Amino acid sequence: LQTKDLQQKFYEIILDIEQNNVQGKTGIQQLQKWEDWVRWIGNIPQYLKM
Repeated sequence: LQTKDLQQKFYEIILDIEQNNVQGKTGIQQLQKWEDWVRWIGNIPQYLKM
């Protein structure tokens, strides 16, 4: 199929986007923000893979 895979990707940004809330209900947003700081270094040559 073409919809399964095509949607199989976007369907992943729905479960990871909702977690941002579940990890902040008990006033612990930092819980998911922990390693999140790495987002700053999200430009390394990891996309092209040396």
